[PDB]
Amino acid sequence: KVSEQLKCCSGILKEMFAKKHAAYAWPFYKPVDVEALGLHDYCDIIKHPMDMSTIKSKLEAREYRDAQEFGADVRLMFSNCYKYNPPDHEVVAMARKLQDVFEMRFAKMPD
Repeated sequence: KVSEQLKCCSGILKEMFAKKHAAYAWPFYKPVDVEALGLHDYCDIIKHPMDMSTIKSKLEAREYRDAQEFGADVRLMFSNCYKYNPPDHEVVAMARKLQDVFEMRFAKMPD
């Protein structure tokens, strides 16, 4: 039940990682590299970084009590992107495309 919803979450994150979505999902695969040129202020702006690899690790370590906790982290990931980046930045458009995939699957999780 919660077990079933957590399995659904794993499939969702699996699809997010799939070749199908790779053209827009790739910036979200790994933590933001705060040592990269231009990101020297990232941690000043973003208090709680999150990325898909970290989410994968947390699912695998059974650190989400339920699908709502999983969803919170996925949304945190997107919101950090919307907060930090200029609203016309290509990465914001990419985030939206990936979020469309997530929201549609997450909505259709049986309950």
